[PDB]
Amino acid sequence: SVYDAAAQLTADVKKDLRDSWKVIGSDKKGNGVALMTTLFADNQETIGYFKRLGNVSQGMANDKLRGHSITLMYALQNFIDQLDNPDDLVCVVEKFAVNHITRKISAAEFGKFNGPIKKVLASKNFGDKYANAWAKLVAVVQAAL
Amino acid sequence: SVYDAAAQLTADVKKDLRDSWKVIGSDKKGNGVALMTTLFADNQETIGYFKRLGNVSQGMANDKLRGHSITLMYALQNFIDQLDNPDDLVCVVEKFAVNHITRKISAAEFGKFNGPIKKVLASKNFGDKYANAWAKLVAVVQAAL
Ligand code: HEM
Ligand code: HEM
Repeated sequence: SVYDAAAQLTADVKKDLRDSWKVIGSDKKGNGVALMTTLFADNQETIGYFKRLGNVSQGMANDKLRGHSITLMYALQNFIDQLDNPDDLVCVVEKFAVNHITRKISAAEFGKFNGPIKKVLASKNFGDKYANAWAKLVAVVQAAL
Repeated sequence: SVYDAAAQLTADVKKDLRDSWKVIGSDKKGNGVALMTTLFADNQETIGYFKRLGNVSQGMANDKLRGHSITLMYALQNFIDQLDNPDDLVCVVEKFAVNHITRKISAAEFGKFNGPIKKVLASKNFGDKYANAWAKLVAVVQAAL
C-alpha cells in the first residue's frame, strides 16, 4: 500500500530529504539534466522510452530534453512539499503514477532512477545516508506501480 | 508563434504574475481545488475530459481531484519560475502541451481557464490588472496547442 510505504518516511528521513532538496532543487535546469543524462549513460536501455525527446545525447542544447528535465524536478518538488501529510502525498503520487503506468513502466524500471539520484547527490557532497532517504521516497512511487 | 506570445510578457506583466502568485501559490491545495471546481461550475461542457477523476462535484473530498489540483499548481509554479528566461519558458510550455495535445484539447478549450483564474484571483483581492496578466501567460500555452 502506498500509505504503508509513506510510513517509511520517518522524521529523520524527511529531514534528510528536505535538507538535500534545498540544494539539488535549487538548480532544477542543471540538476534535472544531469539526472537524465546520467540515467541514459548508465542505463542505455531506457533511451528507447524517450524517443519523443529526439537526440538526448545533445544534453542541455536539446530543448525537448531541457523542458522534460526541468518539469521532472517539479514532480519531486511536489512530493517534498507533501511529506508532512501522508494523505496528500498519497493522492499526488497516485496521480503521478497514472501516466507512467500507461507507458508500461514497472516498479523495477522506475527503481533505475536511484542510481542517477545517488550520483547527483554525491556531486553535491551528500553521501549514502541521503541516497538511502531518497531511495525510500522512490519506494513510495514504486508501491503505486 | 510561441516566442512572439512569450515576448508579450513584459516587465510589468511578469511583476504582476509574481506578486499574485506569491499569494495564490502559497495554498496550492486550496486554490488548486477552487480553480478546478470553478471550471466545472462555469463550464460543465469540460467535465467529460476528467471522467477518470470520478465525481468532481465532491471538491476537496475527492482524493483524485485533490491530487490533480495540487499537481496542476506545480505546472503554474514551473512557468512562473521560468519567467526570467524565455527560452526555458518556451521549452517547458511545449513539454506541458504534449499531453494535452494528445488528449485533443484545443486552444479554444484552454482559454476557458481564464474565467476560473480571474474569479480565484478576485476572491483573493486581485483585480483586472492581475487577471489580464495571467491571460497573457495562458496565451503562451495556447500558441503551443
Ligand atoms: C524520480 C523519477 C521520475 C520522475 C519524478 C518523473 C517525472 C516525470 C514527469 C513529471 C513527466 C511529465 C508528465 C507525464 O507525462 O507523465 C514524465 C514523463 C515521462 N517519464 Fe517519468 N519520471 C521519473 C522516472 C521515470 C523513469 C525511470 C522512466 C522510464 C525509464 C520514466 C519515463 C517517462 C516517459 C517515457 C515520459 C514521457 C516523456 C515524453 O515522451 O515526453 N520516468 N516523468
Ligand atoms: C492553467 C491551465 C492548466 C494547467 C496548469 C494544467 C495542468 C495539468 C497537469 C500538470 C496535468 C498532469 C500531467 C499531464 O497529464 O499532462 C494535467 C492533466 C490533465 N489536464 Fe490539464 N492543465 C490546464 C488546463 C487544462 C484544460 C482547460 C483542460 C481541458 C479542458 C485540461 C485537461 C486535462 C486532463 C483531462 C488531464 C488528465 C487528468 C487525469 O486524468 O488525471 N487541462 N493538466
